[PDB]
Amino acid sequence: CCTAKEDVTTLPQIYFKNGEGYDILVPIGNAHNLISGTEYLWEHKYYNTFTQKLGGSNPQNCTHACNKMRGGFKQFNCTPPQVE
RNA sequence: CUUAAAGAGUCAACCCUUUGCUUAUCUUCCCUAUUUAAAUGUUAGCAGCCGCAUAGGCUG
Repeated sequence: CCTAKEDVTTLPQIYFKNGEGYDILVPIGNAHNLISGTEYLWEHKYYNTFTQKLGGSNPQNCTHACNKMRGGFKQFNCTPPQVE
């Protein structure tokens, strides 16, 4: 079941240095991080955070986690302090 | 060589109705203000006639 698939379409593509050259790099999301972050920051009540529902109004499209956890995946609120 | 690359959130709203804050009272008792000197810079730069002069002189 666990194999590979490659579609850089719609996928951010950034350069990152290899030390003496560059390496064009595609950042994709982590599945363990998303579901584990939702469960843990809900069960230890972390509230300086966001909520994002992946898929839109039909969350059966993206993944199976999307389809089940339709309440919304939780993202960290990475807002810095503001002066004055 | 930036999760780079890119995108209209628009829309509408009756908050509102009523009310008892009341009552009460010892601020009082005492006090060393004190002492001492130059109005000076000279002081007031004035009162009038001699003249066209608000130019220049005289008079005390």
